[PDB]
Amino acid sequence: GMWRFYTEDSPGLKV
Amino acid sequence: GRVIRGQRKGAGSVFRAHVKHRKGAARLRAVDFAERHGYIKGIVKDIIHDPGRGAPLAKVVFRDPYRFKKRTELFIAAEGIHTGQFVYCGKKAQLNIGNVLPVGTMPEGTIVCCLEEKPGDRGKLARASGNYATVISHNPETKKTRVKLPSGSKKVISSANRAVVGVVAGGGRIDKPILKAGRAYHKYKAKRNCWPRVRGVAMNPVEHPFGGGNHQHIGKPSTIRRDAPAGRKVGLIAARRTGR
RNA sequence: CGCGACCUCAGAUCAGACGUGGCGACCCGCUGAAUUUAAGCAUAUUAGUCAGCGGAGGAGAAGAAACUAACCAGGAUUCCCUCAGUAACGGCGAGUGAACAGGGAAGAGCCCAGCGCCGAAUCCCCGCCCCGCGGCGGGGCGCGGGACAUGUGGCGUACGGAA
RNA sequence: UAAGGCUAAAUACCGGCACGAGACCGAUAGUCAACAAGUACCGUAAGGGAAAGUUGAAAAGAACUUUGAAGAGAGAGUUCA
RNA sequence: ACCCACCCGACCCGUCUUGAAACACGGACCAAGGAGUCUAACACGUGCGCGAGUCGGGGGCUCGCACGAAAGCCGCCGUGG
RNA sequence: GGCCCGUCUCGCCCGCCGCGCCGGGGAGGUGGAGCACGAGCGCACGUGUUAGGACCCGAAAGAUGGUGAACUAUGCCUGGGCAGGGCGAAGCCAGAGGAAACUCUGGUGGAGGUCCGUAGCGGUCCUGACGUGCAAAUCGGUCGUCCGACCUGGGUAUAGGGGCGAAAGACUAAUCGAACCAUCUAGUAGCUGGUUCCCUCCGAAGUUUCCCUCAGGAUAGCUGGCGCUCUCGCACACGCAGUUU
RNA sequence: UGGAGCCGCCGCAGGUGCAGAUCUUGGUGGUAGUAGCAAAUAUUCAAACGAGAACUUUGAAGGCCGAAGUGGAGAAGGGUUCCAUGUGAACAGCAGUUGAACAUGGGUCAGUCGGUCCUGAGAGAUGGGCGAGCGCCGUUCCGAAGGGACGGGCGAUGGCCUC
RNA sequence: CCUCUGGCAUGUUGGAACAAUGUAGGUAAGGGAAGUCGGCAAGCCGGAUCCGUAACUUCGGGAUAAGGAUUGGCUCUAAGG
RNA sequence: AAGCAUCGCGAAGGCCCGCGGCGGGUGUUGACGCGAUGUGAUUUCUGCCCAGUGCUCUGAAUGUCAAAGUGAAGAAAUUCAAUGAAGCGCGGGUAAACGGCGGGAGUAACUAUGACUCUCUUAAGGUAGCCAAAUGCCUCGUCAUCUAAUUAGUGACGCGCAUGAAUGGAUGAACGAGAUUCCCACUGUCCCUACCUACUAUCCAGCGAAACCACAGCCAAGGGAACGGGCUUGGCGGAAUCAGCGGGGAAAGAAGACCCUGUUGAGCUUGACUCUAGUCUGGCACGGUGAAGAGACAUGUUUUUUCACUGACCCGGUGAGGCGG
RNA sequence: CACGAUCCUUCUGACCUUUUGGGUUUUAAGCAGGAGGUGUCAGAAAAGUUACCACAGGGAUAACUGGCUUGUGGCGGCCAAGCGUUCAUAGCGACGUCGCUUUUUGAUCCUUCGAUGUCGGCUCUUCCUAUCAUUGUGAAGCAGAAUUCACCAAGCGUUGGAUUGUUCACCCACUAAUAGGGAACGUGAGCUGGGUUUAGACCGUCGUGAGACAGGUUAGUUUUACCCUACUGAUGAUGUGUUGUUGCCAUGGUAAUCCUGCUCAGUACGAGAGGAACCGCAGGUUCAGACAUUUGGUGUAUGUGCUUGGCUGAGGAGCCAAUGGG
RNA sequence: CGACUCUUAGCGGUGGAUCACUCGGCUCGUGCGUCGAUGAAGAACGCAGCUAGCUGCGAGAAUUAAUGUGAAUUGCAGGACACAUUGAUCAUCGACACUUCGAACGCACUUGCGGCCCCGGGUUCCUCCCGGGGCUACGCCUGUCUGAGCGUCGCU
Ligand SMILES: [Mg+2]
Ligand SMILES: [Mg+2]
Ligand SMILES: [Mg+2]
Ligand SMILES: [Mg+2]
Ligand SMILES: [Mg+2]
Ligand SMILES: [Mg+2]
Ligand SMILES: [Mg+2]
Ligand SMILES: [Mg+2]
Ligand SMILES: [Mg+2]
Ligand SMILES: [Mg+2]
Ligand SMILES: [Mg+2]
Ligand SMILES: [Mg+2]
Ligand SMILES: [Mg+2]
Ligand SMILES: [Mg+2]
Ligand SMILES: [Mg+2]
Ligand SMILES: [Mg+2]
Ligand SMILES: [Mg+2]
Ligand SMILES: [Mg+2]
Ligand SMILES: [Mg+2]
Ligand SMILES: [Mg+2]
Ligand SMILES: [Mg+2]
Ligand SMILES: [Mg+2]
Ligand SMILES: [Mg+2]
Ligand SMILES: [Mg+2]
Ligand SMILES: [Mg+2]
Ligand SMILES: [Mg+2]
Ligand SMILES: [Mg+2]
Ligand SMILES: [Mg+2]
Ligand SMILES: [Mg+2]
Ligand SMILES: [Mg+2]
Ligand SMILES: [Mg+2]
Ligand SMILES: [Mg+2]
Ligand SMILES: [Mg+2]
Ligand SMILES: [Mg+2]
Ligand SMILES: [Mg+2]
Ligand SMILES: [Mg+2]
Ligand SMILES: [Mg+2]
Ligand SMILES: [Mg+2]
Ligand SMILES: [Mg+2]
Ligand SMILES: [Mg+2]
Ligand SMILES: [Mg+2]
Ligand SMILES: [Mg+2]
Ligand SMILES: [Mg+2]
Ligand SMILES: [Mg+2]
Ligand SMILES: [Mg+2]
Ligand SMILES: [Mg+2]
Ligand SMILES: [Mg+2]
Ligand SMILES: [Mg+2]
Ligand SMILES: [Mg+2]
Ligand SMILES: [Mg+2]
Ligand SMILES: [Mg+2]
Ligand SMILES: [Mg+2]
Ligand SMILES: [Mg+2]
Ligand SMILES: [Mg+2]
Ligand SMILES: [Mg+2]
Ligand SMILES: [Mg+2]
Ligand SMILES: [Mg+2]
Ligand SMILES: [Mg+2]
Ligand SMILES: [Mg+2]
Ligand SMILES: [Mg+2]
Ligand SMILES: [Mg+2]
Ligand SMILES: [Mg+2]
Ligand SMILES: [Mg+2]
Ligand SMILES: [Mg+2]
Ligand SMILES: [Mg+2]
Ligand SMILES: [Mg+2]
Ligand SMILES: [Mg+2]
Ligand SMILES: [Mg+2]
Ligand SMILES: [Mg+2]
Ligand SMILES: [Mg+2]
Ligand SMILES: [Mg+2]
Ligand SMILES: [Mg+2]
Ligand SMILES: [Mg+2]
Ligand SMILES: [Mg+2]
Ligand SMILES: [Mg+2]
Ligand SMILES: [Mg+2]
Ligand SMILES: [Mg+2]
Ligand SMILES: [Mg+2]
Ligand SMILES: [Mg+2]
Ligand SMILES: [Mg+2]
Ligand SMILES: [Mg+2]
Ligand SMILES: [Mg+2]
Ligand SMILES: [Mg+2]
Ligand SMILES: [Mg+2]
Ligand SMILES: [Mg+2]
Ligand SMILES: [Mg+2]
Ligand SMILES: [Mg+2]
Ligand SMILES: [Mg+2]
Ligand SMILES: [Mg+2]
Ligand SMILES: [Mg+2]
Repeated sequence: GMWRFYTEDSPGLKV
Repeated sequence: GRVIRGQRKGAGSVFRAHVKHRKGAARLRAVDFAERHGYIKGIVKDIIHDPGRGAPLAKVVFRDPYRFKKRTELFIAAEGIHTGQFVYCGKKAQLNIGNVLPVGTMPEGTIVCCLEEKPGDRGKLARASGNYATVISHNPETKKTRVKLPSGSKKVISSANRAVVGVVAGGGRIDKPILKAGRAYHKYKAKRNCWPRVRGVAMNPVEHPFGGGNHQHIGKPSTIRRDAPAGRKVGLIAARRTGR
């Protein structure tokens, strides 16, 4: 499937 | 975690010595009737350079005293040797430089190199570059002799065992600074894979006992038992006293 | 410094034989985990199990008691039923766990070393003849070799045996 | 009665050769595999590993005419279709 | 029962949830596949046979088994449970 | 009430081939999954509870045995490659001065992990392009380096708790804080998700105590099912209640 | 419609009923004739062939690569891609009269160019050692590790037994 | 950067337009970092000759420091074998 | 990285590999070497602390300390005794080993600070230096400077939450796609935008995907799992589409990396609990010969100590070439 | 209330049982009662770390928003002891008391953990008023000027910079004024990424250590729109028989703003110092809508010169150098 | 009515469910129970008139011989044969044959180098050269031959 986001992007990041 | 650099060296492979261009093992002559009883004469055909060795060697040609045949040897060059010199060797050899005679014969205060540690071993002690042993004193009964090595230890030895008179050639090599890393690189490239050496402190804590930490520190005492399993035996091994 | 016995060892494209790999359901010999269970886990358990290595046969292994028993006693091995989820083991927890007797399937018993007696009475290989030859055998005949006394063959082996 | 040895039988058998049967499955099932399947294909390699059965009784599988460069049609014909 | 009209009613299912139309998740659509099984052990309930007995295995005797790998029988009927 | 077995307490008598540290009884308590004119055995079906892949699907892991260094890491062997400029180190020459020591001036010379800068090697910034791309990391401009710890082909060595690492836990065939392949394996899950026809009747719980128990079990409770024993609207009733007196 | 088997009742048996599982396999929609077919300056005119030309070929013109090449030759890798003739179904993200597509045939000639021989880093048998074992270590180390040569002698045969 | 030898047909298509957004290039009056986290981005600078060159310094450097001037075309002259 | 500095080792050795071997790597090596650490050119320095944790040195003078061996009683299993290795303890050394390095009071003829004095305390009590630093909480520290204006920059100050000497301190030319601050120049970075070019987007011929999708698709308020496209009450609603656009679909992406639970894991650590390769020591075995003597018990036995010997065993050398008489 | 199961150990008890072919004796095993303990007390034997991290799940549970609440923050009343030379209330207001608000922060845990992109700034629209300025007014402890207090009122405004990632803060400068707020703490398929908040590293403190630090520092990938709707513009649609024309207007939208100078006037007022206002006139700010005569910008008319390197043998005429340069 | 959209039906497409078949599986059982240096299993390369794959075979290569059978084989060709004849075709399979690797065997894996005996061309044993044939692995057993040792003896 499509790539979408990098492994260390982690889209909705809320730490 | 990992096997640390050090442990890997024993396995060889990458840490084996580089030995293509080395000219030969740098031994004394083998003992025989001639050397044992009289003296055999041999000429120095050439002096050489041996890669990964500070000292220079000397191709020294004898005549085999049993077959019509001119044998040749690689002595470690005592300083003051030249080509087209004669090198005499054996019990009835004269006490000049570049002249291998048994320690027993030569007097106290005699400076020697490529000394046999055991009789017949073909030259084991004091054979580096500017190095030499000194014959201290003889014990005629017991056929034994005392010798002061380069390290400062005073070892006992069988009077029988031989050594070349004079110091080793290529002295003072360690006086010149290296300056360049490259000049170090080229030194150890002729020898073995042991150079650009990473400090254990820099490593993560899987590849060294000292590794890890949020500060490059050791964190445990850098001295250590020599009843220590290979892996921990790192830092100052059984350090009697540690400081300046 | 010879020649000759033997003894121990070599070398042969010496004569003639054999072994080597495969298969691998079943079988024999080692080796040998961990998931797992215990509501955690380390002993235990999973399990002498999977994987690993070796060696077989049409079957293998086992087998003619250094056995069971404690009876008024049975009598090689193997297999089935039962004994028995028992006696026992076990952080006596989880769990594990046989045997004897009894009834069946089948049923078969033997040979050496030794101890002894018998002219080594024994064996292998050569070579010539008669038969037989697609599982190399019989009979005869050879001062033809060797093996063998550091022990071959017959009798004989605990149920007793020999004379 | 140990520290030597042999021994058929009842017993085992998801490999092999050759047979028989079934309250089984019936082509996304049943073996990975009803078919040119350990095939094609992938992976450096160890290894992984498919899909895919059916015209009709018989090929009688559409001569011939015509449109079109042809593929394609329109009539004609075969067939119980 | 096919379509259309009108009035009234009427939020999308499945699901976990005290509480789902939910700004909770699964679900574009259709076909086919697709999940409480089998074995063992116990327990209680129920049906049948026999009853201080009951029992069947395991074995054996009766057949080349077409149906049978059944059916029948056994001072084995009871070693034994 | 009684009997049997254990156990205690108290007591008095019997028995004989063996008279004894023998054997046998009695009365009264008390432990027993006991007896007190038997109900089991076999088979079949159902429900429940387990052990098994165990309703179906689901880990992160763990183990055994093998395949890879064609990428990349590092060593070794043998080959190949690196315009044009700048700076101008030692050495050398001349001349001038110096009383000597030696010093100045002009040349020559071409040193260097030296500078600029091409090919090569790299990959700073634009947080530029692209971002279902040309591309599972590419493109442009701009940059770092460019005689050395330089770049590079082939050969060869090192293999998985192992290698290799100028050290980033980096790299080891798009995979690395433990590679890949097959097996053990349907690994285990107190946790997500799902779980297939109709009608009919009954119909809950979230409270109890215990638990390395608090997203789970156990045990009581609440539910259903199966029943049985009796009762009498068959002129002819006893007992029971989420009352009241 | 289809063209060969199928049902009722009484019993027995089950791999027995689907809407869901980001379920499995196969198929089809809306999105949509949409996004898109924009890196590296460039095309134009005529004729030919042909059913048919923006794209084939020939000619003419204009352009680029600009000897660190978009030129001419090799290594590795590919494996017939090479060359010719024919086809226009499919493929070559428009087209095609074209192609590395498809179908027919053709095509690689060595004493001297390379493999081949040598040793390199290394790999690796035997002896020896270890090893339950498949094996491993080891490569000069715990080896009786040379089968060759010359000259002389003696024997044997093959040859104008002369040499 | 331009050309010959040799090689190509603009990199998987064409045509017609010349809107917005973009991607890639340019230019801008007056001001000159007021922009922004930040001169990010772009722009200045650039070659050679001739002058001229600071602090500091490990006395090597710093150094193309900084800061200036000149540069075309044509016709001659002189100097180097 | 050079430079500096520690540590081990004279080869039956150090360090290291390996399941095993009279195995192997360093090593074709021998201290100007091999191995193990730290720091990080030059310059200039490198203070004190050996109490703690490490490391190491010595060892019958000696607490404990195992198996075997020795004696003891016992019918025997046995128990009891003495004996006693390393290691612990005991005693020295070691900081360029891990590391560590203070707190009150009073005091100077204006005040203030405090040279000075008093204590209490450690193993010393932070020395040289250096500083609101990449280290300072308070903090936008104070003073200066830089600006019209400075939570920024620089220079000073030092009271230093919590600086500091090879855990290196202080420095420092040259260098840096490193981190800041200011100035000159230059500029569309901005005031404040405009115009131009190419390739797109746009329209056509030809060709032609994807993600996503319960149904769908206008709002306000209400109530509702407390922010509705749908429900209630209102506003309202007109085919089919084009180019744009980024408000909303709590849009797409990926069974939340955060957080918490799980009796689910891994990587790493150590004073966790349980083990283990390795290593150190003791015993028995291969293990022999002779000499001497010495104690202990007893009135021969055991313990053996030391010194030889060589035949096992080991090592080295060699083409095993002259060995001992 | 002051305490503890199985297993194990220990002690005590009886002319006790068993210790297996029989017998004697040691030993061991039983039977029955104490004791040795599990305080997580119905009873495993057990330390850390992870920012290198992983898996199953959880809105049963935090870190936003949004709900409720409003202590706390903000804003506003009542009462009136006082202040205000005098006089409670022009302007204030103690001791007490009643409220509102959700632009503070807490409580809370309802929603979301098969993910609603986590601070600021920039950009843009709209809404509120608790009104800083401007319009019209009431008040004064309002002579004038300056002014605070209050009312109608949100039409129009409310800036440029220095430091800081900041919000906030402060300062400079201008101004009529430099009022305060909301919209998922408006606004990441709008940007940016300076900061928080992965992985690299440095320092200090803490930790034996791995490592930790709402302690400091530096380096660090910001994806997709072509769907629906919304909005912006663009064709069209049903009707009117068809077609054109010129028109009306339902409904939507909507816009203007504030200032300076002159004059009134050194006038009113005022002891003086100082010092207004209405009507006029001249202009400007911000905003809006146009336009290109002029000035400027652009310029590939590739218009016309000029020029570099090359290329057509040269002249001439030209071309190439991704728009050769100017 | 107009286009579009929705619904329903008819026909047509797309797609391949359902049903019906089954030279295949799965399970249970019976009998036998056989590989290899005389070269296995496996691998490779070859072989057909037209043949790629599968299958079958080995340079005698879709098979030879023999035996049984008794007219086909067949996609098309072509043929054979007298099918009153060992005789088409199948089956069986006892004779014969069986390329190269592979335990794999002269040594190496290039398909490279060899040694030693015999034979034909080549010579006229002249060795060369060419071609052909047969030997040339390791281990181990019985014997055989040649040997070794300051191993243990004897005689000289
Ligand atoms: Mg690190
Ligand atoms: Mg460690
Ligand atoms: Mg510390
Ligand atoms: Mg075998
Ligand atoms: Mg468990
Ligand atoms: Mg569990
Ligand atoms: Mg666990
Ligand atoms: Mg076991
Ligand atoms: Mg196995
Ligand atoms: Mg047998
Ligand atoms: Mg026996
Ligand atoms: Mg028995
Ligand atoms: Mg029983
Ligand atoms: Mg067991
Ligand atoms: Mg005998
Ligand atoms: Mg046997
Ligand atoms: Mg099928
Ligand atoms: Mg199918
Ligand atoms: Mg199938
Ligand atoms: Mg079907
Ligand atoms: Mg199908
Ligand atoms: Mg079909
Ligand atoms: Mg079909
Ligand atoms: Mg029909
Ligand atoms: Mg619902
Ligand atoms: Mg909601
Ligand atoms: Mg969920
Ligand atoms: Mg969904
Ligand atoms: Mg179905
Ligand atoms: Mg029953
Ligand atoms: Mg039950
Ligand atoms: Mg179950
Ligand atoms: Mg699983
Ligand atoms: Mg584990
Ligand atoms: Mg970018
Ligand atoms: Mg894009
Ligand atoms: Mg392209
Ligand atoms: Mg790290
Ligand atoms: Mg399952
Ligand atoms: Mg739970
Ligand atoms: Mg739940
Ligand atoms: Mg039919
Ligand atoms: Mg079935
Ligand atoms: Mg379905
Ligand atoms: Mg388009
Ligand atoms: Mg160009
Ligand atoms: Mg070519
Ligand atoms: Mg080329
Ligand atoms: Mg061609
Ligand atoms: Mg095409
Ligand atoms: Mg182009
Ligand atoms: Mg083109
Ligand atoms: Mg191309
Ligand atoms: Mg400008
Ligand atoms: Mg600003
Ligand atoms: Mg600024
Ligand atoms: Mg820049
Ligand atoms: Mg400078
Ligand atoms: Mg140090
Ligand atoms: Mg110090
Ligand atoms: Mg100490
Ligand atoms: Mg100080
Ligand atoms: Mg500033
Ligand atoms: Mg400062
Ligand atoms: Mg410190
Ligand atoms: Mg420090
Ligand atoms: Mg919605
Ligand atoms: Mg949106
Ligand atoms: Mg999202
Ligand atoms: Mg989750
Ligand atoms: Mg729990
Ligand atoms: Mg764990
Ligand atoms: Mg792991
Ligand atoms: Mg411990
Ligand atoms: Mg006895
Ligand atoms: Mg970290
Ligand atoms: Mg943290
Ligand atoms: Mg997860
Ligand atoms: Mg909640
Ligand atoms: Mg809140
Ligand atoms: Mg008053
Ligand atoms: Mg959102
Ligand atoms: Mg108001
Ligand atoms: Mg926000
Ligand atoms: Mg948004
Ligand atoms: Mg974004
Ligand atoms: Mg940042
Ligand atoms: Mg970080
Ligand atoms: Mg478009
Ligand atoms: Mg001209």
